[PDB]
Amino acid sequence: QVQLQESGGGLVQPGGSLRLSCTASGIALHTHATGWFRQAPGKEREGVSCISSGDGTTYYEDSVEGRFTISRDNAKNTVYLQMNSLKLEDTAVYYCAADPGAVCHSGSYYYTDDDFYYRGQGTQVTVSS
Amino acid sequence: QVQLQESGGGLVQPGGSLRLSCTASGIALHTHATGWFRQAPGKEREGVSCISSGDGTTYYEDSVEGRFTISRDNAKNTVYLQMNSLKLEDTAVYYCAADPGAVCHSGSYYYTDDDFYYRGQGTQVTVSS
Amino acid sequence: IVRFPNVTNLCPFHEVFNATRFASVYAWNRTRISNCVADYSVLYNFAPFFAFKCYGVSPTKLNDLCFTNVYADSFVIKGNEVSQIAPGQTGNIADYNYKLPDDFTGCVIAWNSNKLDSKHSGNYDYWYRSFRKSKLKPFERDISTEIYQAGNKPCKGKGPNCYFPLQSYGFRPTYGVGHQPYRVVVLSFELLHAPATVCGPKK
Amino acid sequence: FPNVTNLCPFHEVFNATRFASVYAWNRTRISNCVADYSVLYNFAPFFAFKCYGVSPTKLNDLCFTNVYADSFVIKGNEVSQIAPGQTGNIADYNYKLPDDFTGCVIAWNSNKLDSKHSGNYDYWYRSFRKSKLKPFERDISTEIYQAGNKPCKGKGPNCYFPLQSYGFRPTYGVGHQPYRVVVLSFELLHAPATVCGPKK
Repeated sequence: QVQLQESGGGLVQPGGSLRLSCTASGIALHTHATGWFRQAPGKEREGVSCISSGDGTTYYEDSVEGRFTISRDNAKNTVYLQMNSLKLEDTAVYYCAADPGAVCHSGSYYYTDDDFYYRGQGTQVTVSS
Repeated sequence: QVQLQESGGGLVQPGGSLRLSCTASGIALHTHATGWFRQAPGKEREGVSCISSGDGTTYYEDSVEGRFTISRDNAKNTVYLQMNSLKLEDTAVYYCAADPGAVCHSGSYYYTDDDFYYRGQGTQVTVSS
Repeated sequence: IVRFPNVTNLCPFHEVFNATRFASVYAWNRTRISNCVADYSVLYNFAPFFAFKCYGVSPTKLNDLCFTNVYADSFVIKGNEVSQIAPGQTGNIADYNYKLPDDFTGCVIAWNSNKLDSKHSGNYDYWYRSFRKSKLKPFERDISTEIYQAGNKPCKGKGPNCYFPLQSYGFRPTYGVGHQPYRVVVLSFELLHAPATVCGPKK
Repeated sequence: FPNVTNLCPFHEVFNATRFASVYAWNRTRISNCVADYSVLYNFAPFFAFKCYGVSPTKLNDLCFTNVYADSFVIKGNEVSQIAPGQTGNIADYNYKLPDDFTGCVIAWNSNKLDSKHSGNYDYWYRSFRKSKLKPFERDISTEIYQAGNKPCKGKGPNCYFPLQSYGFRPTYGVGHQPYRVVVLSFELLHAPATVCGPKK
């Protein structure tokens, strides 16, 4: 079974930065479409970013525009989320998900509809104090 | 070239109120990170507060928290240290210094390391009955 | 005078073009049509086709000439990959899944199948092969599922370099036209190089 | 029959004792030499190698005519602005790339080199200017900036010195540590394609 594993998180302070990583085991993230989604407590899950299949058109949500950067390395088969200038309301748990095809923004469809096939466990990111 | 000039002081009583204010002439305090430090007579100098960049990430110490309210206005370019319910051991001379970048507690470094640029002159604040 | 032999049936062309579900691209279903009369009029009253290209023969001349050993094969592909089903093109489908020879005598028919070959939140029943050691020789089917090693280390199981070769087009109804499903039927036949078996409208 | 010589001064650019600041980014020209794109890989555990319009492994077997190279160091949390099509403090006031840019962008860490105890106050960046910056321009001038209605003459409040020094200490986090950034700007123009790569 193809599994996706995350790494990162910690005790970052406001104004700091982190790099979240998501590494696969059976699929090439250069032929699938990857993304990030988050869960603050007491809320419903909302997307963060996406990369399409080839080359990669990066899409970003309105809350995190300009601050976060999504990128993929095809040698280690790992997608990276470089988060810059984290605010105190950004504390959540982050999930990485993958789907076959250039699934982000084809036609009247967009990745906020949370229906990706592959998914993972999640890593806690907190920022406070 | 760049000068930090403090204002305030006087003869206050326990439980009184005061608003110390040091005004930045040269540098601008929305891109620089400032804070307050004090030195009691016969003791070594210890910090009071900080503000970081422009967001505001107020940082207090255990011996000084619970009575200080740091604040800042981007209009008049003057940082304000409002005094609420001061005690009798707070008689000391206060200094403010500002360092570029979000300097206070942005990693393994807090402002305890007094390595600080733009050092100010000072204003004597005493309390008695 | 024209003499053509005794014939019985009308060839199973309706039975191929209108089935419940077609085969995947890596394992495309191939059928043989022989010992009947092949009327190419039932194909016209089927759909407003997206691509009807014939090589070596005109579409209107198809009833009054005849031939032998016709092959029909069917599969379901992505929208932007329809132009790869042609002699002399390259791509993921045309190099690893389905190759036509340079000297091809036949026709290619494609139409839209979104209302049937698509379900909400994914339709993961249509697979294609993306990783293969080498290119595919014309008309060759590879149903082999084995871990593909793209790294120096020999692969024992799914790993950062070990990739399963079959990926699944995720047909979804809100997609744009270029990612929508399309059913492709390719007819291949030989003209006047063998004794004929099927010809069509008798007299 | 010709033997390969003039292996280009890529080593003199990459391995230097110190680089220049962002507002005063030094730019060198590499021409009339053959460019071996193999000395770049055996340098460091690189942080970022991201670029558009040309493949990394395909750099050997094509040709250009005039490549440029520039070097500067930026705060760690702002490396992402060195790319076509973004905004920010660097991307609008200090260094802006064209929207149609061909060339590659390299970054790596320099915490052990460009930092010391009690702060390193010898790299600077520009914080205020009137308007935006056209691509590929250097603004050396150091003049006061008026942000309010009252004109400020000489020096005082509401008028600010436009140069601000990054404080570099080794105990900062990753986003506030120095990252040396080198950008190549491969071009092809009226002059014939001269600089190329070695072959067998």
